[PDB]
Amino acid sequence: DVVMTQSPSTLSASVGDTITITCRASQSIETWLAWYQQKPGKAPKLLIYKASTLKTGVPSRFSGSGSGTEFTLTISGLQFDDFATYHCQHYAGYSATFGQGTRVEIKRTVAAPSVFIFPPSDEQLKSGTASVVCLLNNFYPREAKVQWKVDNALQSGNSQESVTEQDSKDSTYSLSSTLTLSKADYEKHKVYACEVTHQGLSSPVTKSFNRG
Amino acid sequence: DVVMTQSPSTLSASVGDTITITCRASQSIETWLAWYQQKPGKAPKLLIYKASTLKTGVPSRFSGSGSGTEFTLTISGLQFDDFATYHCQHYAGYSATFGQGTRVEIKRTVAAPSVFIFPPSDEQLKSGTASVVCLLNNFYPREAKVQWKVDNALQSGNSQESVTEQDSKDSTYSLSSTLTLSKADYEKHKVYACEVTHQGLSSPVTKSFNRGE
Amino acid sequence: EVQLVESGGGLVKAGGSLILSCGVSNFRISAHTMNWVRRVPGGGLEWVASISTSSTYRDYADAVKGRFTVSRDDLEDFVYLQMHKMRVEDTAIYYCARKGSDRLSDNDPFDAWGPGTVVTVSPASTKGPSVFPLAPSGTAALGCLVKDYFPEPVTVSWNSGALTSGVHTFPAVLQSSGLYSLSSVVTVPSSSLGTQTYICNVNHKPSNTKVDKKVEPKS
Amino acid sequence: EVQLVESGGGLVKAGGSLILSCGVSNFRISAHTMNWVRRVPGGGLEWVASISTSSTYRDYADAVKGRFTVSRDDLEDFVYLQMHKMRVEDTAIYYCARKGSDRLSDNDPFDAWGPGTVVTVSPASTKGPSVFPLAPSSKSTSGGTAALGCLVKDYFPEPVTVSWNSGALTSGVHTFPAVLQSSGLYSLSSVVTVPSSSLGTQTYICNVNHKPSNTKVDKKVEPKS
Ligand SMILES: OC[C@H]1O[C@H](O[C@@H]2[C@@H](OC[C@H]3O[C@@H](O)[C@@H](O)[C@@H](O[C@H]4O[C@H](CO)[C@@H](O)[C@H](O)[C@@H]4O[C@H]4O[C@H](CO)[C@@H](O)[C@H](O)[C@@H]4O)[C@@H]3O)O[C@H](CO)[C@@H](O)[C@@H]2O)[C@@H](O)[C@@H](O)[C@@H]1O
Ligand SMILES: OC[C@H]1O[C@H](O[C@@H]2[C@@H](OC[C@H]3O[C@@H](O)[C@@H](O)[C@@H](O[C@H]4O[C@H](CO)[C@@H](O)[C@H](O)[C@@H]4O[C@H]4O[C@H](CO)[C@@H](O)[C@H](O)[C@@H]4O)[C@@H]3O)O[C@H](CO)[C@@H](O)[C@@H]2O)[C@@H](O)[C@@H](O)[C@@H]1O
Repeated sequence: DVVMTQSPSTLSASVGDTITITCRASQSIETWLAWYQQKPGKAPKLLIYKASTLKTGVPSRFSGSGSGTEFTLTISGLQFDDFATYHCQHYAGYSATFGQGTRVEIKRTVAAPSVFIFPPSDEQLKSGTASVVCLLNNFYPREAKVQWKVDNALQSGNSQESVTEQDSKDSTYSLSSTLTLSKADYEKHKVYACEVTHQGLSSPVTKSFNRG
Repeated sequence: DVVMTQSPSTLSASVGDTITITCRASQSIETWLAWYQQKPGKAPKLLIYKASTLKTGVPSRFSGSGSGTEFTLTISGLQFDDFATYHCQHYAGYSATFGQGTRVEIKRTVAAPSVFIFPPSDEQLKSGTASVVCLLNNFYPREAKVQWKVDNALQSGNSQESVTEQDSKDSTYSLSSTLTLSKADYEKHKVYACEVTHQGLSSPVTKSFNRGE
Repeated sequence: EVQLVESGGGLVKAGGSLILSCGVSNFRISAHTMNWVRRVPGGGLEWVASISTSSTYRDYADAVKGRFTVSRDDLEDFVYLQMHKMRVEDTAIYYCARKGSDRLSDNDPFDAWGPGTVVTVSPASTKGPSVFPLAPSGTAALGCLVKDYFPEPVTVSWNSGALTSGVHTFPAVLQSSGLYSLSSVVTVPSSSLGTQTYICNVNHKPSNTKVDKKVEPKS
Repeated sequence: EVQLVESGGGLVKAGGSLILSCGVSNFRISAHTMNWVRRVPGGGLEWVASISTSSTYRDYADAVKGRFTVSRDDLEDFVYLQMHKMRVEDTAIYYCARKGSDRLSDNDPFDAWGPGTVVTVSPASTKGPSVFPLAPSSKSTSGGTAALGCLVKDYFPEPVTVSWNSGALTSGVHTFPAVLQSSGLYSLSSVVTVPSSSLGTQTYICNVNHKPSNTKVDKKVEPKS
């Protein structure tokens, strides 16, 4: 197996900058390398093949170069449409391997998340289900960690998270974690809390409420 | 298109009897006919092909005959293992068609079902679901009809039925129909009723209850 | 001791799709015409599809043509059945059967069957969402939870589009029940919690469902 | 332009199976090597499988090898991916991609992609049942016979075995075949008829055993208040 490694994993920059993404192969792959662009919820688009050849339709601000084990993709003059994930691929006749992808996001100053907790509504509660929501509003960077504590007991396997894309106005992210429980299991405990760890915080911030 | 029709739809007999199942084709198919045995939850087994040829391994008590548009499958000396469904099939080079199937059951006297109705338990009710169960116990034959009425309104599409096979002791059947509703929808009505129609009854039996009592 | 085995059955919503595979043992499928048959809950068998050698002829029952497709893979001994635009009467036990005998003639019966795989098609093709309030407990946060709907998408506005600043509508999540759930939140000034009214408008076009729900700080 | 479209994604339990199809438009697959790639939730792409022209070479990633199978149908332009013994790390968006270019060489990139289909593998392979009583009602008793039982609902997978009074009660017991509910969970009910006079002395407990989750629940059924 040939192993492809991209660098960096996340590249923060501003519109108009010139950025470079590196792709390293564990072995020599000559010029059998391609670069793909992918946006959330869409299919990957082939940008470059044979290390340097631009596919018909790709803007000239994209370029690719390199050989052997070192390859680079350069975006000269980042436009708003260029913010996406970029994958390098070693494609063989009957197999292929990808890198981890490089997410190119809009660079901004670190912002702490505004944390809120929402208990389940009584209308939903009487139906038999309790959804406890925890919201992280306008933070940066994207990496955050949310843990649920019910009577000091750490929850696992009963919550789902959902993250927005970069806001066009403030270039921040927002996250929502939903802890779903049955009415009985919800009625069996008292204090519900979400503890949030993020680079913009000096320590994990805990938002809680007492059932009642 | 050729349509294959089996007769009867249900054939009741006793162990040791000799039974015949008829398969009728709308058009002449000569001897392009096969007979298959299938038991519940299992795969169909090929018994006879080309109208009369018994496949290697099939007991000699099975036999098939006929041609053109008339075919018969005869089991001479029914054993307990022979109680199953039997399908006749007209098989063409690149297509095929089956009959409706003939279920061979143990013959017994007609028995009326003892009907019972169960309201949803409070434990289930406060969790958000109300299951109302209707039970028809020990009836014969298998054909029965169960209709749900909620505040005299006939329900359709919110109930599921489940039938047992012939009981090894009395050769009867039992059926359970479950009407499932949300807690709100259950709290929105008063009287719940199961209406049962069966040949062993002179008239439909209705078991009902008022939500609360 | 010839054997066949199906895979891929399960639960499907009305109008959905489902693909079944069929593998074999102690023989090769290349020489045999392969068939898909289904046992309906009524008890009878119904011929679904047939594919000849070299895929020269592909035949379907009238009830499934234009919706089903049969394929074969002789080099690895596999048969496939795609079922699209599935109806409720497609609910059945699907068996994969072989046409053959001791000598291969031009028209032999189904001498080998697989155990079958269960395919259940629920009648509900769409479901409308339940909308619950996320009540505001400086700056306050409020919203509404749009839970248990199928399929995507769901659009959410605030105050018929008047309120746009500070609104975050999160991508839908697929719950373990098979239904989608999302939440839409807004940041507001605290002082506006008593005067300004907050209504979230949830539109689910697949079910033509429209729900307008307002959110209070609770008593 | 050329287009591809996947079908067959959805929810799967750990250890289950799922087959995906891929149809095309405005080109033929016969000349093209076809591939399956998946985007994991982490964000990166992962090559899953490849099938050559005429199905001569079939290659798989190590993480799916021995569990996945790729097939092609050139005469009707379809591609298939069987996924067996599915693991939770198989959760991804699966795209069916074409190997090709403006002119067909011996090694071209993936120039055409489908929109992808979501395949989610839940970690829970089994679920224990909820058992509720079907109590002998004040009015639902005719003659000298009463009926009682318990409803074993929302479990996965089959089977569930039900006894009464640790096996003492066998006469008159009917355990019905399981029903598959629209939620994907199974539901069953077990009933027994008993003499009415025995309602005061003899206690009635149904023992529900679901070995796939090894869950055992003994529930007693009394008349309501
Ligand atoms: O299909 C139902 C039966 O399937 C299995 O038995 C097979 C069946 O094959 C039928 C036979 O029909 C003929 O008309 C041809 O279509 C034949 O295939 C020919 O054509 C393809 C291209 O279409 C060629 O690649 C083949 O090589 C073959 O061509 C030769 O054979 C022709 C027929 O002799 C001849 O005209 C031609 O010139 C070539 O010489 C197709 O296979 O019957 C076969 C014979 O009984 C049997 O070997 C097959 O396996 C089996 O399951 C049966 O039980 C089913 O009823
Ligand atoms: O597969 C990766 C590339 O796929 C696309 O390009 C195709 C590729 O085909 C590879 C070529 O490899 C050879 O080894 C053969 O396997 C060939 O197929 C032969 O064998 C089959 C039976 O297995 C026959 O039916 C075929 O007719 C063919 O046999 C003839 O052709 C042979 C090669 O010329 C010859 O040796 C033989 O004697 C016969 O005359 C298989 O097709 O490369 C082709 C050439 O570059 C191209 O046309 C194919 O479309 C494409 O997506 C690429 O990007 C992939 O990298």
